[PDB]
Amino acid sequence: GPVPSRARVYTDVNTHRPSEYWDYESHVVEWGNQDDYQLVRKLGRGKYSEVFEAINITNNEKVVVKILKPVAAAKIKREIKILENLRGGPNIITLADIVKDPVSRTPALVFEHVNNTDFKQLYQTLTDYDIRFYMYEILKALDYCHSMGIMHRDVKPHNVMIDHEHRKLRLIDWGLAEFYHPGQEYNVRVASRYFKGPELLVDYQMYDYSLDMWSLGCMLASMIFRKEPFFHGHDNYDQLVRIAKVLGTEDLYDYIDKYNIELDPRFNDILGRHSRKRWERFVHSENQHLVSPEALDFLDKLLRYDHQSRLTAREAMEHPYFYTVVK
Ligand SMILES: CO/N=C1/NC(=O)C(Cc2ccc3ncccc3c2)=[SH]1
Repeated sequence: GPVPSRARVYTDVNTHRPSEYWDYESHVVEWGNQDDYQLVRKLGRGKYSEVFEAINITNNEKVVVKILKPVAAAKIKREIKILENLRGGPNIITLADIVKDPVSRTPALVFEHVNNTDFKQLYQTLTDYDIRFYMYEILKALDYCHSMGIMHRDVKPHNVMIDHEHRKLRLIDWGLAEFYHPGQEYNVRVASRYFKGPELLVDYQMYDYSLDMWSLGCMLASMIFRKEPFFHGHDNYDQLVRIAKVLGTEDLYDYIDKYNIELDPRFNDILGRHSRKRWERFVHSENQHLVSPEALDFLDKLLRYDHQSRLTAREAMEHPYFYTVVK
């Protein structure tokens, strides 16, 4: 069957920790007071939660209240434990409180409010310097969570709140996040279609932090080439075909060979044969200002089929693409 794989960094971070750190099921929640928060307006709804803008009446500060639905069940404890483990980390959303919602009867997470500018309006209007600056800020969050033994598993533009006026960024929505344990097989039904790594698309379960680096690569490609999204699949199968039209089929078949993966036979009639395209094929008069040799070299090292071959978050922070960003 498939050959096993391990992360090449932060491999055994959880194994050395007391079970209290990663055994989220045994965690005991410290409940705050629901009366401290007044709901102001509904912001949105996910498949597992409802999100509201609210006011913390004990300091008149704006907050966000995420009311979890029952569908989460046992997974609610995992999100709370991850948020508490990561609290204070660079560019990680701050969990301010956990209260019991009176109406729902399920847990409500209270977060610091970020005055965000919508990604459809924003991440496609940034200058070359701002793409580099915000990417560097997202990498600080990813290196922190990976160093803490956690994979986000849902990196995408909707999950990055940016206050552009204040040049501040937060990585949010830790509801799919998981603790990395070497040798563990994980669910491949994570991340959003356009940001799913090839390991998810070929049903390889022993993935790691490097999944977040593929998703980050997809975001970078969309910003530098001004294409939303970069890999525009119609479903999870066509998603892999879209990737193969760019990266080629030979390196895809080499990846499947290396990990001894059984590729779903439905790919035999749709993948075709493709060669890797040079990154300059995606450059045009509208996006040429955002493209440099350093941006293309960086993107090339994130968008690799072999998850073990992608840059780690710390290696990405060392890349020349970021030499122009004030540190
Ligand atoms: C389906 O989105 N579920 C979420 N998960 C989070 O962690 C959120 C956190 C968050 C944190 C700060 C915000 N600030 C303003 C608007 C939305 C904000 C959202 S929303």
